[PDB]
Amino acid sequence: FMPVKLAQALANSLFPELDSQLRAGRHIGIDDLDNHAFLMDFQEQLEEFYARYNVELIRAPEGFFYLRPRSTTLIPRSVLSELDMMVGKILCYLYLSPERLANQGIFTSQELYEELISLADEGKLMKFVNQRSSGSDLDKQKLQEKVRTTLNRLRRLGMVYFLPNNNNKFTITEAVFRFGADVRSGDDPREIQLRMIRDGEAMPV
Amino acid sequence: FMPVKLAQALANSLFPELDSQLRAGRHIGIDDLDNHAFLMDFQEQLEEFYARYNVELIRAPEGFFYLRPRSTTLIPRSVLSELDMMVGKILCYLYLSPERLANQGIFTSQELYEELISLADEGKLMKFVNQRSSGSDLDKQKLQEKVRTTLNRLRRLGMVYFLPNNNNKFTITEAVFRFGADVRSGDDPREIQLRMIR
Amino acid sequence: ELVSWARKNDFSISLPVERLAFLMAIAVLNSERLDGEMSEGELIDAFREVCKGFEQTAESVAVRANNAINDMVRQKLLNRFTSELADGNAIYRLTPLGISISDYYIRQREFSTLRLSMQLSIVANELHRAAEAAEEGGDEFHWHRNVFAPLKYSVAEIFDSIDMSQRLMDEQQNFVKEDIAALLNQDWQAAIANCEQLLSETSGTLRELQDTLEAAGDKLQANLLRIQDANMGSGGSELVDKLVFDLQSKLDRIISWGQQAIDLWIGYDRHVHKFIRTAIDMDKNRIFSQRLRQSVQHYFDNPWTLTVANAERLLDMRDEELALRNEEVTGELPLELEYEEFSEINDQLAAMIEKALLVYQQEQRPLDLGAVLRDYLAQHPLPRHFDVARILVDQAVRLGVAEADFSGLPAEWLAINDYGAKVQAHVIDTY
Amino acid sequence: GELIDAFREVCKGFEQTAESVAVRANNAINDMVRQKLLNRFTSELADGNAIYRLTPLGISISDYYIRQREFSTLRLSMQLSIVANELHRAAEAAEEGG
Amino acid sequence: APENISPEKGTTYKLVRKVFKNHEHVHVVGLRGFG
Amino acid sequence: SSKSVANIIRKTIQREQNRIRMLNQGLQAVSFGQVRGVRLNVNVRESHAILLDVLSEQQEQHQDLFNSQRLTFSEAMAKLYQRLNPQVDMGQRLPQTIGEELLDYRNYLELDVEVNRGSDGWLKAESGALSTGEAIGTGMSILVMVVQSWEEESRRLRGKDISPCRLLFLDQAARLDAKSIATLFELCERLQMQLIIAAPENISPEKGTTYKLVRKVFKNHEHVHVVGLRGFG
Amino acid sequence: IERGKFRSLTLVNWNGFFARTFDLDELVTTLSGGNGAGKSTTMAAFVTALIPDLTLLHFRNTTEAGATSGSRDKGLHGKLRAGVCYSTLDVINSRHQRVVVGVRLQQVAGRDRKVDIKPFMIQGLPTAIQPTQLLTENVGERQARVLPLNELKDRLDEMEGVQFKQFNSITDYHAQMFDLGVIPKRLRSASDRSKFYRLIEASLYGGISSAITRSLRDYLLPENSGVRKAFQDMEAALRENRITLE
Repeated sequence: FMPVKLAQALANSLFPELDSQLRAGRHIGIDDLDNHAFLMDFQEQLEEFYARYNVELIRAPEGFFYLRPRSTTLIPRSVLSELDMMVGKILCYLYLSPERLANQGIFTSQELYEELISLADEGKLMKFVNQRSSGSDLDKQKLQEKVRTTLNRLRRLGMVYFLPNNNNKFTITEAVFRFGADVRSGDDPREIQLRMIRDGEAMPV
Repeated sequence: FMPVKLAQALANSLFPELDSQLRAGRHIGIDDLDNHAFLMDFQEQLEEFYARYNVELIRAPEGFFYLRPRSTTLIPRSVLSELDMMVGKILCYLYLSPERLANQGIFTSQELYEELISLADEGKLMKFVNQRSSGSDLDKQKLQEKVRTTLNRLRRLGMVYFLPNNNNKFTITEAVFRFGADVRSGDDPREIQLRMIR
Repeated sequence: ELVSWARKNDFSISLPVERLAFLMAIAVLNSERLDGEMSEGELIDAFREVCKGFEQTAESVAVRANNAINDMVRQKLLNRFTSELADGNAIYRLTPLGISISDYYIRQREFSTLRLSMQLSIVANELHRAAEAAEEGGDEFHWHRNVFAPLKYSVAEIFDSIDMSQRLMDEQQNFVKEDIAALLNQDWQAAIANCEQLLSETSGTLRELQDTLEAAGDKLQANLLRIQDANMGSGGSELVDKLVFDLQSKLDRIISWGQQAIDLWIGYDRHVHKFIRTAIDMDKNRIFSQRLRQSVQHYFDNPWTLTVANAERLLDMRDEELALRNEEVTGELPLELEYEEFSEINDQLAAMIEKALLVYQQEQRPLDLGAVLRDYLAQHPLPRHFDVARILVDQAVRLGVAEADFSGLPAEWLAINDYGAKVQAHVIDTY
Repeated sequence: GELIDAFREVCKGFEQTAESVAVRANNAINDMVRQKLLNRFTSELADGNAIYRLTPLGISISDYYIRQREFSTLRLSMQLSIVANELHRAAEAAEEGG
Repeated sequence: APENISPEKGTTYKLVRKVFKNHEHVHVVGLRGFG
Repeated sequence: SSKSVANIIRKTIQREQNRIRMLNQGLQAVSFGQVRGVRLNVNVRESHAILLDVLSEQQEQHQDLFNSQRLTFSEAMAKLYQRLNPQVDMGQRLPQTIGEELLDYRNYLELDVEVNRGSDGWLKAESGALSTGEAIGTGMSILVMVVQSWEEESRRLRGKDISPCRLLFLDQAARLDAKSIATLFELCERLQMQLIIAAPENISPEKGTTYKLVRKVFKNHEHVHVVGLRGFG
Repeated sequence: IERGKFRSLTLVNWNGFFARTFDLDELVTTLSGGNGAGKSTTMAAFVTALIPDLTLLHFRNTTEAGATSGSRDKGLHGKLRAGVCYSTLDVINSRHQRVVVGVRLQQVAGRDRKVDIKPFMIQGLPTAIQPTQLLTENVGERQARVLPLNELKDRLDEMEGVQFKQFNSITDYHAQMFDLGVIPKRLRSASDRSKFYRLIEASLYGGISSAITRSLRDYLLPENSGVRKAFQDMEAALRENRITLE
């Protein structure tokens, strides 16, 4: 009925955490460990197993895995927001950046917001939190709170984990590299985006 | 290793869609002939398979199968909102005995809307839309939009089956009894369901 | 309490690049100085040289040098001494703060564990000598000159020097961390071997330091316990206890850090370890880094958001939220609290009876329970009589005991009232 | 977790509130660490998930004032005795000429 | 009982341990006829 | 790994021994009955010292027990503890549980109290030899030493303007003797310590406030009548 | 310096206690009564108010311990009556500030014996206002009612100056209490709370009786995870050895 290795993987004690949290939109990385430490062992088996539900466990050249539902996906589809991709790219830069290695992977929402506002444009960014904003500090605080909420939602979807005693400090998954899907290759970001939407990996909101 | 019959069940061509809907939260009543029969045959293994997710595959006394999440559910839970809970009780109250005299199993959004407005207290209706509102037409429109949203949300869970058109008329499945109180011999369904709605 | 102490003290230490440079320069000159004394005529030239090698001219050399020297003096970095004969008519010297800043970088950061070994040897010798002298237990003055003055300051200084070595190891492990970080920035892939070698050698250094620490801690702890035992050789040795107290924790603390650092380091290593297989093996050529940065700078022109199966995680019936037991309870609110003199319903009469029997005790008067009970019970009604009798007996018997009890002759059941009540009691005679 | 409380106490006894306690404490600790006054060590189990220690520079600044400053000349006397002993021993060993 | 129950009815014996001339002893006063 | 486990356990035990002998100091001469002083004794238990030695230096020599598929790691530990030091031999409480207990370093230490009882010197404060009030005073002394340490530690963080509230409890105060109760009261007030004490009989009539409680059945439920009391009879 | 002082304890709708208030002495307060007088219930109610962490609370009495004292529910649910109930303590700060800390307890529904606990605190309450009166409304002749949290908030907000606060977490409850000099130690961590509860529960029992001697190790010696990690490393090595052997 099944290949030996696929049944082996499905029999692993970690397998239910993996399957369930991937169905719940969580994604695979250094954090989100229970869904990664053995999925490295059966990537092909889990991918062919998931194809039955018209969904694909996709690995980029990066070591992270994440779930993508087809158009005919049996498990229904949904998407994230622009600010989510933003915080995600900042988190990916943090993950790669060896300069902050001394942080040992632990990072604080203030560091995240500082890096985000440093790399990005404050006002053009803030246009999306609220359409009418014109540099009001109330909208800046709104953006900071929205960054906090997006970090929470990314925690729900396997990009970050709050420390047991600290919701202000967090550790990052390698699923963060999902956000670098338009930069994982030297091809154009737009043509790669077309290939993602073709492979249903990303869509504009 | 893995139980051989569990391998047979999971390899079953009907396993994918059934599993996906179960992850969604959709119940599987007797109306789903193929899913129901497959569940009846392979429950002994599928219960273990889902309990590995710390989720119980419960067959109700009504016979419909559904995934009860434990507190430790490995599939992070979403829940039916407050308006979803009361609209679900109103749906069961639209599926109980008295509806046979009024809608013969085929209901419309107007029936549910009228029952919700007449039966539910104005206080909880305002809690649904807003505490400051008072009977205004716009607030009623917002409440109706939320009613449609929760109706579709119940549709995703296989608790209401839509008639195939954009018009919001539908039938209600037996699984709706998860909302209502358990029926006892000699109990008036109206009395118990109203006491719970009250 | 120390908060206001500091607040009203009002102090500050700070150092721009030029000022800190001038500080090392003065320190080096002093290390070269004939008599260690620094005349302002040399300070001005040193400031001129450092600014020259820094190439800034805001104003005259004189004014800037004056401002700088005044700043360090006020910042408790220099001590000034007027002397008309001196060149420039003044002399200057390093303050201890300036000394501790200059040496922190210049004096060799001697991470060499042999410094730790010789320090441990010195500590063992001095500690044994002090414990020996405490065991000798001379007079109070001998106790002091052997166990506070030599012990306190010597052990404090060498514990602080050992901690200084620990802090130098701390700064060095920090340094290797920043150096690994920087090397990864410059070599990227090519830094892997260098980083791994640095981690290995740091681990070895930490292991040898831990071994050097544990090599003497246990015996030093035994020495401290010996000193504690000897400390009871003089009542006024309480202050010694405080040292005998304190020095233990310090020692333990040292040992604690000796392990703790490795516990941290070995963890940090693994992070570095994971990093190499979670950052560079996937970005071997680093191109992903610059491309990600550019995409961040220009994201909105590639508007895309990731697609997942996140439509519903697991929809379910909502809880019976906050449905609790309740009855809108009511109850008879307590009235004004009544008072009774410790069960006065019995204890007024307990005081009365204990007095009326304390008389028998005071005169050692023979107590016949039958007669006393009979005389007494008449004052109270029959339903209370039993309650009375117990209270009387619990008093009467405590007073002495009956001597006839040991004659072997049982006492009789003397009646003490009507209705048939009886008491078996020998006459209490021996109080 | 103790550094934050200490900063709160010192600012309290200084009575200044520019911003939240958290932000000011964060800025201050970062300033001393970067100023080579504190050494930071990440540790998930630790309270606040981090530990801190005095650097030798901070040690030499704190002790410059708060050490007894032992002006007691007996410290000088014992130091002179130690110097005489060690110097004689080293001169003796040099005369041994191994 | 340890006297925290000692009701009216029956032969009530009051056992009280004491040392009499170094002899361990328990004096016993009797009561009856009550109730 | 076995050697490392033994070494870390021994280091932890020694550190704790130092800390407890450290905390022992700073005790005033309490006058609970004949007990004129209190102290804490910490030592390694021989039954577990032998086991530690076997683990550190003789792990391999009983690897047969450890590789026994029938034995879990805790069961393996329990069985080894049965093999050496067979005077502790016990199997009615399951070997798994005894091994799990053995997985606690703190159990390995004997941790007892010595009391300066009269002029007899420091004697182990065994409950079968000390008057029960003396034992209660000893326990209170231990508790107050702990809370003294707690307060002293937080002395820096707290401003001196506030002296933290102090309040402990003592049920079944009837155990104590008048001497022990008076010593407790004097110690507590010297330490500005508040106390809540309970006894069947009012053993503290002349000190503090006093309440008496009586429970009555009433229409199928229960009520507690509280009555005040006053310092005489 | 004038150490702060606990003034009184109010037990509302407790098992056997409807609106009882005991005025605590400055130094020594004593409770008396024969079998089953409920003194342990009063001590338990106080300590529950002090440390509302439901997990730590497990009240086997000093004597006649265990469930038969009414503690198969951990001595909380069944030691309460059904419905709204209160446990509140007035404290005069060393700064001479009156503060009434308190906890609203409620029996949880179903066969289970869990208790819903909500901490709260009040400052600026007039010294005259007795908590018994504050926490009760006189409905019916001489048999007053007890009012829930929302009614208490309404009543207190209607009073000038008084400020009523509810803590979403026990941690902030204890932080505020400490800031008011109510706690000697900053129980920033649940472990600090655990050791605190150890000390109070041992004092409750009192002396070196069997439980106190047994748990003296826990009371004095902190837990060390180093031993646990070392043991687990040994376990993993043993497992892998067995695997290789087979």
